[PDB]
Amino acid sequence: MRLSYEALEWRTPIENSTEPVSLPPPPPFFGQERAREALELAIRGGFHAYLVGPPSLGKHEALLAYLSTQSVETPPDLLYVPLSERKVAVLTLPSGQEIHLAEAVEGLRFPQARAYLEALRRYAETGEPQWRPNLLTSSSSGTPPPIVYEPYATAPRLFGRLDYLVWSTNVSLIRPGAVHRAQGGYLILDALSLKREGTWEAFKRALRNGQVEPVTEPPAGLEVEPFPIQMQVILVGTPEAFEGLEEDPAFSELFRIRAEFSPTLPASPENCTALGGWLLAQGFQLTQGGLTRLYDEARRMAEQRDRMDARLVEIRALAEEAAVLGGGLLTAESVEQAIAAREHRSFLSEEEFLRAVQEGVIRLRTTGRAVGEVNSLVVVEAAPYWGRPARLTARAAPGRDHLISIDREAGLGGQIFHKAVLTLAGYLRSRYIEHGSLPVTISLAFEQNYVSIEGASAGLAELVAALSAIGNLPLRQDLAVTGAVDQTGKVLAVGAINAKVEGFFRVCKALGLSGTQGVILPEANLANLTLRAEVLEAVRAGQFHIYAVETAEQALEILAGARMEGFRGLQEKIRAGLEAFARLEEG
Amino acid sequence: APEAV
Repeated sequence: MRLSYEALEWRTPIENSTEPVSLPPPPPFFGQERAREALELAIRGGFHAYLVGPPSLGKHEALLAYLSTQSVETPPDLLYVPLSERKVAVLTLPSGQEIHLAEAVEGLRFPQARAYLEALRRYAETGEPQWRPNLLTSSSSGTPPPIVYEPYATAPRLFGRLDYLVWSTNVSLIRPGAVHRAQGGYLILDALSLKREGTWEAFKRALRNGQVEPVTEPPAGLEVEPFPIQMQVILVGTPEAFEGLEEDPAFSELFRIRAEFSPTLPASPENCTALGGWLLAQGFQLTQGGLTRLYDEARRMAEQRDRMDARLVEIRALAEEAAVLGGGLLTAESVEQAIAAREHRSFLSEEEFLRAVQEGVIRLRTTGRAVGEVNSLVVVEAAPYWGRPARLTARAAPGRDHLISIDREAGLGGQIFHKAVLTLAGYLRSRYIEHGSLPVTISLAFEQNYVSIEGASAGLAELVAALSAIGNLPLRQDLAVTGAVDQTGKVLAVGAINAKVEGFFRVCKALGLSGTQGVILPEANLANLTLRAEVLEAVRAGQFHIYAVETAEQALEILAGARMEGFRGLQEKIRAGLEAFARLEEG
Repeated sequence: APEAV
């Protein structure tokens, strides 16, 4: 099927583009129900939890805002008291009450402070010439609760430190760490940091056994008694950041509640609107046009007509660049130009590539017809992931049912690539049986490919080239091709469909548009097409053409300008080619 | 860089 401009258009229409936006801030965790409800449960039940989602989601910001709205009982006073001259314990009094104990001591009624006072009793009994409570923390409300985010999870920062006054030390030289500051509230840490600092095991011992040891230096140490830990820990990390941790059975035991963010949200008015409010809260001066463009780029970042990328910090970062281009103002234009400027800043490799193509240093065709040749479409695996066309040739000779992927034999093709070739072979053997095993050897080469290549998305291109070589069928070089194929010859979905399409358009444009150039792609990828303005208008101008297909044969018909049947059709020519190949092989 | 299809 041909995809009209109408079918291809996916952009949000803009009305009153320069009108300022005025909208209330959405609540934290908007469009992230799962994560919020998981977090809600964790709060309600006092469970430890971990927030998991890709980078740049705004997980930290969402977390701190959510915990900002919370209410707890005012935290107890927290102190170290000595139980000896070489021992100290961690103790809670009700709040503000340590200063009465401290001052009573400052002389020389508090039920909780018993053991400290018992051992507080023989200077007079031996003239024997360090003893006053060390306050760690105290606060005047549990609203908001204690919220301590320690991004750098070293032992001292988690557990506090011993200072040494020359060396001697005592209770008053013990400083607290994040763990102490988070009592009665929330401690937030990064999973990656716990690993990189090697403090995971000591962190388990604090949670599981209440061991919280101030960091020493390797003269003499105070023993420090364990105490019952009162805090809720929330870990933050990417899915990969948590896999080091999930292998330790201790992790799932300790952190029962997963709070997982979706990498995308439904592309809805309610999320567009929520995005506007969030941008306004961030301090941007936003126009309707600017909001609409950012909302659409978010859909395009997701490669989904019906979803939008949830990475609020990526969207904010693009908005920041747009703002500078609009002189402080976030307009449609400012956003289009900021998107275009990022592309330009990373365009050197494509400009080099296009120059090479224009010079013939890379040999590519975008017009005419040729047998056993097709433009397939690849993606360069370096950000920002430019698509490019790659010329693929198929050559058929009489031989013993062999399909040779030259790139995979040479060691450039990966496993999934190899699998795609074997799948085609399964198709061809089982499809053409009248001569027993296939009477041809077919060799496939990505012609000027000097690098490793991986994936199944060349399946369709390879199969149609093979069929062309088999039947001597001239194929259009003005349509590039992408798609995977299964063993039954159906065409399956591929990745990076926008980059692939846009990359062929870019070479066609650089060589001068013919007016008949285009791309053939999987019907299954229709939901992924979020093509850039310039390709859309070229399709609207009749200057470029997209075909969606469901089978390999459908693709071959478009390429060889004919139907499989109505014999004189392509199928009899393919059969005729095989008959010829079989005769040369046997007689 | 390595390439994906």
